[PDB]
Amino acid sequence: ERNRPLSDEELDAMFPEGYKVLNDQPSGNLPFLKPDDIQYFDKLLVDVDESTLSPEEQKERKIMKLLLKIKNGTPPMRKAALRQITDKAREFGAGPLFNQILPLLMSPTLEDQERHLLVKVIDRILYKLDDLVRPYVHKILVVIEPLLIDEDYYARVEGREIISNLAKAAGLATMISTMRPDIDNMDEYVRNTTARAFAVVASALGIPSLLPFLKAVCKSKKSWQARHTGIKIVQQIAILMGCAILPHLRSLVEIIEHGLVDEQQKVRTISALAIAALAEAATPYGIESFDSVLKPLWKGIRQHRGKGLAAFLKAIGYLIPLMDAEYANYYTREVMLILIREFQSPDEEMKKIVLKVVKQCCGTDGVEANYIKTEILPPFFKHFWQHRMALDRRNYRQLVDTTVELANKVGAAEIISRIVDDLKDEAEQYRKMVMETIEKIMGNLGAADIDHKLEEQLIDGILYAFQEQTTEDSVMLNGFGTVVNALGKRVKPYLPQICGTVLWRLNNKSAKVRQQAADLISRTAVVMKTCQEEKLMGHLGVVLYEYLGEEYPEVLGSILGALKAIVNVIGMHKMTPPIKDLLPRLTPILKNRHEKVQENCIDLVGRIADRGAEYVSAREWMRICFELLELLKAHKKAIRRATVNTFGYIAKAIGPHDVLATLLNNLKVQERQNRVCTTVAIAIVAETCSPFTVLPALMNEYRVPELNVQNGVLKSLSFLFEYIGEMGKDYIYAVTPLLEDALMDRDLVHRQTASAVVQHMSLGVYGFGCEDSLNHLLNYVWPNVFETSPHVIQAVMGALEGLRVAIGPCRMLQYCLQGLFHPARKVRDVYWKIYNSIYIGSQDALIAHYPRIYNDDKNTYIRYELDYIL
Amino acid sequence: RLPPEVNRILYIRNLPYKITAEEMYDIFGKYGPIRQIRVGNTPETRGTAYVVYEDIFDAKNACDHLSGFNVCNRYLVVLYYNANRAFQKM
Amino acid sequence: GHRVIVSDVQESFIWVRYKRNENQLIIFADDTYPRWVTTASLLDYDTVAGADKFGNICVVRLPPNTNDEVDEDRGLLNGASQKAEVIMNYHVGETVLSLQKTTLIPGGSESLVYTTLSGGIGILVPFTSHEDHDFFQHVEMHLRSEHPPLCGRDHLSFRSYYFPVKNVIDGDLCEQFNSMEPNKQKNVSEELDRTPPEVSKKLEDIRTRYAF
Amino acid sequence: AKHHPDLIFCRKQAGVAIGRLCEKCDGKCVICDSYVRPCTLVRICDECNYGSYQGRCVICGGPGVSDAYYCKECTIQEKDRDGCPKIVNLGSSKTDLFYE
Amino acid sequence: MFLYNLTLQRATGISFAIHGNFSGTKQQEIVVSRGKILELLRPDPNTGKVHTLLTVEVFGVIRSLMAFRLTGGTKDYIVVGSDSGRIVILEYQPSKNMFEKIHQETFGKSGCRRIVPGQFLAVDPKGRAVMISAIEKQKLVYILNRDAAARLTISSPLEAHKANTLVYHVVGVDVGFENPMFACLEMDYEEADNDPTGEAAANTQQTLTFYELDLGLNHVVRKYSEPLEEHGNFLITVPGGSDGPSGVLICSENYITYKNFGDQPDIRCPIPRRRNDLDDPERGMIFVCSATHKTKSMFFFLAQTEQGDIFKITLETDEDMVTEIRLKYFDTVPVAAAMCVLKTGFLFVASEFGNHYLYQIAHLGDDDEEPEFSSAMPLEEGDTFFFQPRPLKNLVLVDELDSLSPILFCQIADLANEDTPQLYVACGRGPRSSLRVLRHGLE
Amino acid sequence: NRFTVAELKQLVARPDVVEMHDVTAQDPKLLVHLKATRNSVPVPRHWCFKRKYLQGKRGIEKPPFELPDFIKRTGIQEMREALQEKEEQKTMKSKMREKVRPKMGKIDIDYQKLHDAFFKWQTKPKLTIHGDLYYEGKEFETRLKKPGDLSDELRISLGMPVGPNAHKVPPPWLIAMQRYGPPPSYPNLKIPGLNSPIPESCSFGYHA
Amino acid sequence: EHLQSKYIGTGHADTTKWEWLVNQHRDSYCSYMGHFDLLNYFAIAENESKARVRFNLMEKMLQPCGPPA
RNA sequence: GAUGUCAUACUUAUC
Repeated sequence: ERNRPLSDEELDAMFPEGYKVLNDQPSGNLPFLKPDDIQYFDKLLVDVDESTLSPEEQKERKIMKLLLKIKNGTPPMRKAALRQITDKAREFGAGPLFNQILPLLMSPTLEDQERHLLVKVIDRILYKLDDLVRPYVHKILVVIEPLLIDEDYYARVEGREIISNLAKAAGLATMISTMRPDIDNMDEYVRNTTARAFAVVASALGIPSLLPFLKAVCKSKKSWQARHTGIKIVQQIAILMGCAILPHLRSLVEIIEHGLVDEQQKVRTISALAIAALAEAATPYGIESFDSVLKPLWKGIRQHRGKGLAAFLKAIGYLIPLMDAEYANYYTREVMLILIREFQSPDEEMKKIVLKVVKQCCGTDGVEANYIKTEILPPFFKHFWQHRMALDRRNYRQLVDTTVELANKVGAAEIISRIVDDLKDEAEQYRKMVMETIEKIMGNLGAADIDHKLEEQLIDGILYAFQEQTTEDSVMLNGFGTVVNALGKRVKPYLPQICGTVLWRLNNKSAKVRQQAADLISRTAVVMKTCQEEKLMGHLGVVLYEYLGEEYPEVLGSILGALKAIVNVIGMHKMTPPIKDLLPRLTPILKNRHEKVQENCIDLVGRIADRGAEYVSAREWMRICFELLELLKAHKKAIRRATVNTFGYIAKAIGPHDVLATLLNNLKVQERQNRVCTTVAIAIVAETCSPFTVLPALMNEYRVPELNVQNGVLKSLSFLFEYIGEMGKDYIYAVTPLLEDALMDRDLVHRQTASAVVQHMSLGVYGFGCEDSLNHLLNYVWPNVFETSPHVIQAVMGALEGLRVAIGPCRMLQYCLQGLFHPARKVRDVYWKIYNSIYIGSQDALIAHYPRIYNDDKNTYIRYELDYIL
Repeated sequence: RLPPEVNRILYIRNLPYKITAEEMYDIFGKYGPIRQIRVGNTPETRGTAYVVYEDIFDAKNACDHLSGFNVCNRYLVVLYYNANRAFQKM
Repeated sequence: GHRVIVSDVQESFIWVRYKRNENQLIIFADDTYPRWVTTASLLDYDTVAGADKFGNICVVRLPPNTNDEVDEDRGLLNGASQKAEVIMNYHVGETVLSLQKTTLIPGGSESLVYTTLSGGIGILVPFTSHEDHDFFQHVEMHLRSEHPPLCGRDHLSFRSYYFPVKNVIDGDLCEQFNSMEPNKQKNVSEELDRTPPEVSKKLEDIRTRYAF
Repeated sequence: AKHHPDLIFCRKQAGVAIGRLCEKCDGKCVICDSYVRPCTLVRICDECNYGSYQGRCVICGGPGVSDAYYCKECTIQEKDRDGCPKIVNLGSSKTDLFYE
Repeated sequence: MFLYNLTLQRATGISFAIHGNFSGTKQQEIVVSRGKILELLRPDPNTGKVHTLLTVEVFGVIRSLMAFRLTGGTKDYIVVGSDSGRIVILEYQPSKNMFEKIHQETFGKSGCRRIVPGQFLAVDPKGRAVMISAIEKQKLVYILNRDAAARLTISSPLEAHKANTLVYHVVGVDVGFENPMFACLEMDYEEADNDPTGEAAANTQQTLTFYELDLGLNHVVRKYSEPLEEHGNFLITVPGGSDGPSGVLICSENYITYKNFGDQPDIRCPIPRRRNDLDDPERGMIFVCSATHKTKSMFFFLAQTEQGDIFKITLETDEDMVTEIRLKYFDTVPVAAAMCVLKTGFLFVASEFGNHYLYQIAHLGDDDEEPEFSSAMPLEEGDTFFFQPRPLKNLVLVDELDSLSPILFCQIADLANEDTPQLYVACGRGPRSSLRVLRHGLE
Repeated sequence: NRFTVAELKQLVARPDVVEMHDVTAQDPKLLVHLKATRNSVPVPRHWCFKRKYLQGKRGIEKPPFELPDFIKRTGIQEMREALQEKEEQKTMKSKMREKVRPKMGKIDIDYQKLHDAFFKWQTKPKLTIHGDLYYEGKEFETRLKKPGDLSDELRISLGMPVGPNAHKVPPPWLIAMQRYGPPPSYPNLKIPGLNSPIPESCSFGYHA
Repeated sequence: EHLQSKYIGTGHADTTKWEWLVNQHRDSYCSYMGHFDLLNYFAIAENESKARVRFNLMEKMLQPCGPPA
């Protein structure tokens, strides 16, 4: 739809004047239905005509009709349909809702967004349908089963959350009764999905809640498929819950020790995988509970060869750090020959298991460095350092971790002398993996073991890897920066050879090469000040001041970041691109619509306002403060946090008299993320400078007849009070009539802003003797607790939590008095919530503030201990 | 995976009036084949242009690589095409 | 003098006015904060200092109107009409059983000596000028942040456990500046722009003038 | 956080593992989500930081950069004496924007 | 008005008292906690008096304090739990003359509530773990470790909470090179509060639950739970391992019960009361302290009842099991909160009401002419143990530290016709009450 | 099960706090004991309404803001009003031309005057007690007088100049008080000319 | 729901007066057992020591108001 | 005063 070609008339109709060229609709306003989805919405094309022929299930057709607004409708229409389905989930019932949601999600012509919307509708209708989806548990579990084994992590997390919500809503007996015929199924993928769902239900409902059922499923001797499914469920529960199965490790080990003894090799491999998952989950733990599991594992690893021997070797490598020093030394002396013999294995899974076990086999004492460098490192370099290992991510990350472990155990120089030959290869993935391994060796160990005969070769390999980059990955620049930080003063005959390559890469036909050169100059900017290189940095700054005319914005943002790094690494008033010829040069650069470039320009403007404010004639700052209001309303969450600091620095430099009027004039914009940012900038300007000078002006913005300007002024006052804290004791009497008049307004947003300002004044002036203004604010905020809005209720709860800590728990108990036994339940629930919040805030303070209760006929409630006096 | 705010057409604001069609075709055609380009020839619409591409992904890559491009002495901005915002003058 | 301060064991202390012509005693002043005070002590003609069994000590101050000419049915909230206010409240940790405003040393000033049930003895002295009180408050705010207690409890949350503190300066936190490290004392003196012997003399002069 | 009402914390037993924050949420609080006046660091639980979950962000969940800490309004209101403020489940937040 | 409150006289009524080598030398030192003040005294055997070396203000309500020594060390660290929700493990530095806080583990909120831990604090005799239990439905176990820079480190606190179960006391059983065990007298109040008939509250006696913290699984689980026929008031751990009968005896109203589980039976012994004293018409007598001592030969317990009769009890056991428990009335002492039996024959009794005493042990054991009783004696018709009152003959008073707590009334008067005024106050409770006049001058 | 209001008023010691809705609750005695406590605060009256306490002042006129004396004594309000009057007359071209070359020094009054108004000229507002709650009609109920004294508005409406001489300063209803006698509802009321001296009691009434 | 199960003594909208009175009595007993000043006052008011007062406060924790209704 | 469709505006330093 978005990539369909259009004619000339459709292109001409979408352009205004003044430019020179160089039935099928169901019931009216429903969205367009797919031709393959005319089966679930087949009853919507005809008219309803409700006249003595409308059963209850036709109302379920309306539950389909809102589904027609939920699948491919408008996002406000989808939000309205989701609200109508969540507000009427109990009245419509879970039966027809499940009967309409089950064939919709099981369609073979679905999409990712429709499946995500169906999962969101199933999760949103799961809170109101509690204890009612027990017959519909299997119909939801059969649809949520392939979602956990999906490729996307977000869909798997949503499926796990839906399975946890179904296990919390259906209890423990229904989930065990529904998944009981789903263990002995003929399909292996359905059995694995049922085992994963049972492991998720055991993780969401507790380990002893499903421990005897899993023990009975594992101890039953009827078929190998049920035992394999139980072992897979135990392995998934051990891999999902890391440190949660640590008190229940013995009960899992006693069930896992019964396996790996039958004639079936698949059940033995599943038991070995479950033992390896239990060893890797609780580590270092389970030393005494795994004493009866190593004796069959060593026999299975020494008597046979294959996938089961590789699983036993992986289990031994996972349980070897979980033992003592002598036990690991005895296990490592008898497993190194089996690891060296399995280095030439043609299988990829056995090679991955050997690469995973080699990282844990040499991680402590017992293994000498000479034998590991003589008989372990040449076969690991000849059998694992290939081109096919860099293709898969799991085969490359584990190999890089094993190389980092071998460099940390034996030595970094012996690995750097053998890994530098692959840096100038013809493969990009192998060169990136070698650069990542070199960066990990430079970050973990360092470059002190590298001599002068290898550092120049490593620098040449890093330059060849950076100069022959085809992708947009930042691994090579980070590796070069880590190598430069590890070198330090040893890269002194290397700065002209890097500068001649950085300057030649800035003039090219491509756009990513100049951005990569600017990123490499920014990453190597801190290595020039510590190496007594000031003329090269002054030349690079003068080059970057003129190289700001790159038409690519990704190169211009990198050049601005390199200029900011050069200004941070050097002096602000001692730069050959000085601040007098750079701050007017960046004033048209701040009006860019980019994300990273505008954020870098805002950071440079903030640095020039904080460190070089005496380099301007007090005129460009007042013009840049008007452009700072246009730098907000961006979906990046980085420029809006720096623009307030830049406005505060400009107000501290040029005086808080010109920026405050602009911040008050820009508060009336009627746009999201534009009024809160100006209020935060005004609060930062009041916190950086004197808060009294912005005190009457903040009292002036409430005088204008406008709701948005008054709400922005109240938010600015609340943010200034929250930024001040203990300094708000002198500005409480000036804000007390404004907070008294703002709480009596008809608008709920102004009342919530006044409650937030009262909460900030209570949390800031707590313990200063200002309880009279806090009580006067609480006496007006107490009728505001009966609101129906959740935001106003949260603001009233925050104001109550501030007044309980400021005015004392006794005043909070007196304000909440005679409301716990109230006849109206809508006020009694709020009073009970306020009493629970006051008890959670201060439980010991409610003893002395408790009221006197008379004794009853059968029970006594009079405190005779505190009533007596000596 | 693409946001619904992006489209095949992109608007440019505060453009130099002395720019020719070849420079605009070279600047817009760097990220992909450009289908059409219309420059403003009005005093009320000077400095703005509309570039429509053939591919949606190429138009998104062009709009991601044109916000704040280095041009002559003006602050040109690249934004997505909107039906309600383009007809604001009427 | 022509009045009674009836201290109740549960609610507060209530003031009653006695008439000369008649013989009635109608209460016209009470407190809204529950304290459950055990002992009490009169310092001025309007304010009254009391101490609770929980460990706190407060001072109820009369309003400046003080309408005592009441001849005699609803009040404000199930009580009297002239509700008194509190101007000072501090928690000491032990139940103060005796309090008396007197002079423990000749040539000094008046101070409230308090004896608790834990064997300790406290002395509350008012502030002469606002500058010395502001300096003592700044020294207490510096010592609460630079010298945390060994028990882990906050210094501001210790006196504000049951009743919140109001114009109460903890002398035990201010007197611990001479038993700390010299670098922290020099930093606290540079933060207040003074000398550590000068700060020690300013901390010891009030203790020598108010008590022994 | 306070923005998303569907976000729930772990509220488990906090150990000795200090919480970490990413570069996009550096300086912000865990409960109040404020970047002004930090008072006390955040204490993570044992299950929230184990293996690959060590050194991760408590709010977002990506790679950690700086140390996590609470503001003064949470330390004064005794909000730091509760359980571990680790976001485990993510509901209706940063999930539909990736698929669109 | 703005006032300032200073402390003229410090608190003298000590609430908690412990003993140990806090300085790190061969001599011992006493640590007293008066609720809001922590003091350190040096019981020097040359002069016999007590001299305070350090006094700090904790600015709170110290609920519990216990000194514990690590495995293979000389200095003992003090773990203190207060009204705040953080346990502080500190060590006394003789050079800087201050209590440097080594660690502070926060596991709850502030305020003296029933959910915040800090009320009961038990430590293992080996020095491997520390248990902090609240009044009801809250418990935690921290594992202390020794880092190779001679550093004391604290691990994550475990979870050992049990809902609807109140705890009256807690102690740590001795285990030589094994898992630490914490024994507590728990009481379930679910059936007593769910039954409105009122008969369920009469069969709700406490039960001794011993939880063994497993170091291999890194968790805390309840190992054993044995019911008791009487409501226990306090627990006293016995030294074991290579010493002898490792266990935890329980004290109750005229009852002392050794309930070492596994193989030893529960040996109960009534408390020997007075001969013909008219002080208990229908009431019993419970213990107030344990005061365990070991002079590298055997083990003894200097128990103190509600009257003040200090009794030295010694357990005569077999090589593996307990045979019988013997006790005898050692001497007469005032009622103290906690007693500290130090080395070289010294006993410090810090009375909560009155003055504190520090006596020297002259005749230890006293098993020569005293009519000592035993738990294996077939005595019927109640306790059948009438001990005669006698003055102090086995110990002699050496130091008498004066105190003023409890002070119920105090006045400032100048009735002595002096220049400086004097303060007339009260002290003591009951027979130990006295009127004390104090002046600013020196003795 | 649920008793009436008469039994709840006769059983409780304070029947004045008993309402009609408290008889159908789950605990009438506990609610009567909590409502008649010493420091308890009553429930607001908006819990039984249907306008959510914010739909009453819809068409009523209200002032925008009430500035205090310390904020109005600094000259910032008149400068802000002058800036708002000057900014309302500018067009879009005058607003766009002032963004590239702004004119500094908008008001530029003082720098220590605001600190002197916020620190030295600080005035305490009119606070209230914690028991005095707020309602919808609390801002308009300002009617909540003494025998023997008259206000200036009543003296201007009745035409009675208040003077020290008691010849015409008492109202002309004092002739009936002299002919008939003192009022029986106030025996302690003393009026000048009948039971009080005229030059001494110049307040035209005394309650002794 | 979960707040009453995690932190005991919070309460809900259907909380009776007997359970709230029992929770207040348990909180007062915990505050008397925790604070040394209240225990010293209870020991000076009676003739028993601190250990007997602590045992009497611990034995009264089980149903301090009586049987429920 | 409620219901169900549409529109406008507001809030939580949301992205």
